[PDB]
Amino acid sequence: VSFIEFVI
Amino acid sequence: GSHSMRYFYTAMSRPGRGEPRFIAVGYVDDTQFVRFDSDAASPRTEPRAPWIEQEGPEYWDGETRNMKASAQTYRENLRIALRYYNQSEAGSHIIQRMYGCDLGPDGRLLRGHDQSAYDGKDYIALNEDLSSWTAADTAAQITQRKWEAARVAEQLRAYLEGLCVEWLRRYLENGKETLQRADPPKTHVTHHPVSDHEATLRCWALGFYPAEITLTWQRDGEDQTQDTELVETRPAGDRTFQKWAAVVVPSGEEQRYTCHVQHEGLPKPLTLRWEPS
Amino acid sequence: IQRTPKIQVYSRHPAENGKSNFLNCYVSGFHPSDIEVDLLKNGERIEKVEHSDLSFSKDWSFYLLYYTEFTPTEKDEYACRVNHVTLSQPKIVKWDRDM
Repeated sequence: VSFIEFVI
Repeated sequence: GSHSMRYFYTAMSRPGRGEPRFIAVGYVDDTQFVRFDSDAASPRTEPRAPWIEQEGPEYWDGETRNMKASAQTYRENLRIALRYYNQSEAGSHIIQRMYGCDLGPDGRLLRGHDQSAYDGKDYIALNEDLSSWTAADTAAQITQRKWEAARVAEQLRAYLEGLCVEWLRRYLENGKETLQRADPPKTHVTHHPVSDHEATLRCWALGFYPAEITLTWQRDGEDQTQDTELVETRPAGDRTFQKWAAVVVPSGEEQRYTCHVQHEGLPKPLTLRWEPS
Repeated sequence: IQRTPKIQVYSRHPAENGKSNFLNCYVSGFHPSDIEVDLLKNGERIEKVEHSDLSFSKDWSFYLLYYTEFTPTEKDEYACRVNHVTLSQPKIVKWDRDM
């Protein structure tokens, strides 16, 4: 399962 | 043995040709199991291995929701990167991300990973402690400060030690007949004269899984590293891989050369020679 | 800033004339990801060609497998034609059944 993304 | 799960994300801007494209793939070891493409007619997380198909609608809906949201976040990240590098809105740029977990032979977390790149160059990486960051440049230091303030590393640590390992172990069980089966290489040596006094010996490995393999040529028992041509390991298209290694040798000296093959599917390393029968 | 593709052209199984097989063109080591790959039979573009989903290696360079079913013969020539921003003209790599 995938995880979330973060804004750079 | 040891196993890994990895997601690979690519986001590419294309000014004048719409919003950036986002592609995600997921692998267990050398087996792809999911994909997502924002340019698809109907973008969805889709299965790419037989053992993931049994996951229920909540799985596919949730992964699709997450990947769609990731695509939107990467569109913002591409805009931010332009500001961080003083770049114009006219060029095409790429952000890539790879993350996931490695398991040791006991099934416990060996280490976690989360790294990003901009235009093919390292940008930021989560350190092995799963608590601090290594930034490649002064732009990535801005991101590092932002992610320290938002406790991003702690969120990643919780995923990498928790869901990442738990789901990897589930995939390994559901896919055990393939993911937990090593296929050894089928090996042979071919001989191709180059001239009247030299010939190429080419050691072949075919049909093996996983992709990690070592092929080496020895002359009189000494490795010929600087004289061996070694092709990149390449996919056959049936899950297995292929590789070869070649040396040019003096005619009449062929029997002084041995090829050595190491692979997880072999009980013991193999030694082969050219067999002129 | 950019990396040019490595190209290998090969079959899924050892070639035997008259026996159906798969012709593969594996492009790797390139950046950025946009790339044009054609498989050729006697110089003509093969229409039914599939490719893998875009992924990349630990050094961030991309790789793709293009493939099509084919039945090799003694006389038919096969090749892969690759274009990429790093190339001033397309690169053609001929299939050699011993490579």
